[PDB]
Amino acid sequence: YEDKINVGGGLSGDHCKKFGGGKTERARKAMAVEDIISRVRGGSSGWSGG
Amino acid sequence: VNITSENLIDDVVSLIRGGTRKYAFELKEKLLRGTVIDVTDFVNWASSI
Repeated sequence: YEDKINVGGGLSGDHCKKFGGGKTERARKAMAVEDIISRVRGGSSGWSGG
Repeated sequence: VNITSENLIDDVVSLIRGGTRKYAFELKEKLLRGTVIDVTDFVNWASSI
């Protein structure tokens, strides 16, 4: 504003903020159990085992 | 930063005994990673033992 005497004024304001977050988790598991048993009382010296 | 490490471990063992040497070790060779077990070789091993 200026009248009989001059007066000067000036102001400025600016602010900026940016936040960020990122997370990712991955997991994988697997289990398999296979057992085979064979008992033969056949009566041959070789063929029973064969 | 980019670091990567990988480790592997393997242990294989086998044994056999009995019978004549020829048929027994024929069974041995055809069994070890052969993936195709035969009947005639096992009959030979049978007569051998």
